[PDB]
Amino acid sequence: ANAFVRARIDEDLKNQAADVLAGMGLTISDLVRITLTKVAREKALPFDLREPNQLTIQSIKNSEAGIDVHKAKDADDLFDKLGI
Amino acid sequence: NAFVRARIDEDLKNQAADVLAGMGLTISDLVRITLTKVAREKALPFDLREPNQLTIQSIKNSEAGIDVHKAKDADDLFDKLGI
Amino acid sequence: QRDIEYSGQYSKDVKLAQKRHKDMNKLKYLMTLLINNTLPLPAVYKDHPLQGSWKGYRDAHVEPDWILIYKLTDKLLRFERTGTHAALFG
Amino acid sequence: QRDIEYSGQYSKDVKLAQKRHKDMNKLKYLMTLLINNTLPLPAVYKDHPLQGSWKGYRDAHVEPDWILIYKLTDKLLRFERTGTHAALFG
Repeated sequence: ANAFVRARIDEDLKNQAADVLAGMGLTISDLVRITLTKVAREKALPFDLREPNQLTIQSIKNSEAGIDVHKAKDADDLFDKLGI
Repeated sequence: NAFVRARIDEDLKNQAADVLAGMGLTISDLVRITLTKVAREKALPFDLREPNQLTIQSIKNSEAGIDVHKAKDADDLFDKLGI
Repeated sequence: QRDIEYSGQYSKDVKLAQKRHKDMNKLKYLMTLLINNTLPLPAVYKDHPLQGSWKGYRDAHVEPDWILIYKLTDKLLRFERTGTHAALFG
Repeated sequence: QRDIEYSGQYSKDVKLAQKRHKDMNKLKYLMTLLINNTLPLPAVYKDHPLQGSWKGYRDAHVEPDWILIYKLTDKLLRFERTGTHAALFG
């Protein structure tokens, strides 16, 4: 019936997160239960937990500058150029 | 060395662990990632909980035309709300 | 030129925020951005669709724990609820 | 009609998905919806703005761990990256 989540964590991160949560009436354990409940129900992660990584950001920066960007006329042309 | 320790239902723990294992993660990875986001943003992640009963009741009433009020513009609205 | 509505619950939520001495200008300022179709909202409001399948309903943050729920369609803006995460989702 | 683009990184990511035996119809169908101006996307895609301050960039879920990152403006649709959370965010 009752299990425990046990997770190693930086003590300073833990203190800061606890302070943020305490302002809204939550404990860290409340946040763990709420988050896991959502994951179990949706079979997916909450949105936006991490920033895009270096490779993704580099692709966005290149594309925004017009570097290594390719055009397609429509879906068929696009799938053909991508080989899918 | 510190730890987060939280009591949890065993079936809930197992289901979450299964979802996470499919993405190469443990529950403890998700705990660290989620607490990092909370700490950095000073806010919760979006959409952790469904609207509660009161919120759902209000939406259901409003969609049905129950207890809905009109305002002509912002000044009229603030006037009607008493703000 | 959207029609403006508010729910009965919204008026109650606003009165409660007032009694807690919340800064009513912050809420008013957001409401005005919405009424004037000054969209998209500034990033600080963290504006997003409401969790669940409530079509056109959206969720903006006046503060990290002060939320506004509203419905937005081409023809209508309705102020639905406002309060803490606990009061709206808890 | 929006102009259609894809990044060099996008081409590598689709080749990798293909190599990993992913079901390419799920991705192609979503790409077609975007090309066809099907907005907002069906709710099952959990479509949302990309985390961070990248203007016009959005994030849709082909599967819970298969993400498509794309930029969408009135004039442009660009397919930017696709892959797992670990490949795109990790």
